[PDB]
Amino acid sequence: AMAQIDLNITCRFAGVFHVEKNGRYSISRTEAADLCKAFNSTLPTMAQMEKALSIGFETCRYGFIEGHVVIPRIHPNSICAANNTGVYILTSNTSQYDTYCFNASAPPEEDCTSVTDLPNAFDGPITITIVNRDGTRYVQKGEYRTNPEDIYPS
Repeated sequence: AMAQIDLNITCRFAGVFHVEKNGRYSISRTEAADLCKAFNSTLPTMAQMEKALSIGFETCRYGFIEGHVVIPRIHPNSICAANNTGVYILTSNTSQYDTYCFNASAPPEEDCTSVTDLPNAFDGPITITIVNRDGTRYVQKGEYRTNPEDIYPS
């Protein structure tokens, strides 16, 4: 396994945020749940994603929620789910995407407070870098993956 992981995280909108690993689609469904857990968060429900959308949350990236892979869209864009709007649900045959997460402690509105760590990561050997939208970035040593197939695929 690679000894470093980079995580780019968005601001939180009604608790919901987007996390992308390593600048490309690289998170499996099991990894997604674990990553959210390491942020003391959970995979958003569809209803939570609808609430975030209603206050301005959108991305141009597919990512896991509870039971689906989705992309939240407010403004139509020809290269983000083909000008569709809403919480767009994808069915394909591939496995890896980004993830969304929901934090119950976040405020109702948009919160761009710097995320300085993965508070619920555990001991391990990986240098994990968090990169916030404002460019503030932080490193820690640990692990968040609990599924050996995500770390050491057979």
